[PDB]
Amino acid sequence: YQWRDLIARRDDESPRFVMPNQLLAALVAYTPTDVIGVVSLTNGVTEHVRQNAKLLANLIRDALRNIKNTNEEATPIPSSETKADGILLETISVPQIRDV
Amino acid sequence: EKIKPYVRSFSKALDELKPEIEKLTSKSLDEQLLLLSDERAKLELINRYAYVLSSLMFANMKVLGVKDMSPILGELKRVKSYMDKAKQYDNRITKSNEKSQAEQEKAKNIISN
Amino acid sequence: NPDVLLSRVINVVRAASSLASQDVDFYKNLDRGFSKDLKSKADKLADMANEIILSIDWNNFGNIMDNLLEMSDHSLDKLNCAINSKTKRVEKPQLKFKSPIDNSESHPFIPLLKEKPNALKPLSESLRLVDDDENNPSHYPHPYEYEIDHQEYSPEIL
Repeated sequence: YQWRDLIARRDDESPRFVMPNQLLAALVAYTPTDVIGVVSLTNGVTEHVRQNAKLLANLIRDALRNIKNTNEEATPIPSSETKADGILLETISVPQIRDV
Repeated sequence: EKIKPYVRSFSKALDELKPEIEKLTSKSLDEQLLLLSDERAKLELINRYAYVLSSLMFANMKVLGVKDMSPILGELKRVKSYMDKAKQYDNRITKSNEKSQAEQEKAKNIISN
Repeated sequence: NPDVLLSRVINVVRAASSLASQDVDFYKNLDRGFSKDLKSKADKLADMANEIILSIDWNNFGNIMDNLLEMSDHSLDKLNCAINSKTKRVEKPQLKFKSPIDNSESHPFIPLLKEKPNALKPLSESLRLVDDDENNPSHYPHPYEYEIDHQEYSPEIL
């Protein structure tokens, strides 16, 4: 989206002329890692993304690395909650409990 | 002790060039190209970018001492090629402008007489 | 500027060239350390090339040069096409115009108005800069705002 806006404001063209939303969807769904998968998608390919297809292939590779980093982190986060509940019991005095 | 001044000179130049590359490279080229409306200005910035990279690659290869230099040199002529093409176009435009002006002077002279 | 910087680049190049003139294989036997001072200098040079590649975003350099010289070729073809014009061929109006198109939007739209007929307020007073509100960002004030608010409608439409 940012790139296409960048080119559209460069060559003074419409964002859909640089790249239609349907073709962009093919880049998000299929994710071509090479310059071969970028050029040949759906029905046809416009002129703007054809010349910068190498960049798009590079961009997909650039895009891919970030997604991988997030996944490993997530499992750790869930476990702590029972422990968080533990701290309150610790904080409360054992002594009072016999009193009440 | 003969080699040391050469190394020192090179090292100093790199420090000298380093800030300039940082100052030149601060803005993404697409950003710079969007900024200037003129086609003629645009062609200039691009040729410049091609010139610096080719030259820096050239200097790099020399530092390495790699055996064959035909390829790097090939890129530099290509740059010299396009830069010339830029310059040649400007000269033709200037000549046309001069000719139109020349007539005005003749017209002024006739009126005076 | 460009020239000065270009001259500086040229000065770097001559120094780079002189080193090549010297031959050091003889030296390889003598010292490990000499290479490190040089290798670091070489790595600094490579760093700049990498930065250039990032901006564009040996093999990387080659692909980028092809991209740069593709862009350059198009510009001159466009210039020549325009001057020679001065199967169906597409016609585009925008390129022709004397003030070329500016999509940068660096500054808030500046009215193109240079005269103001039927004015109640001076064009002067009309073209002015107002400091931004914390609540609202500053914008140029429509030049006939006053006229629209305070000019009287012809009796006839009413």
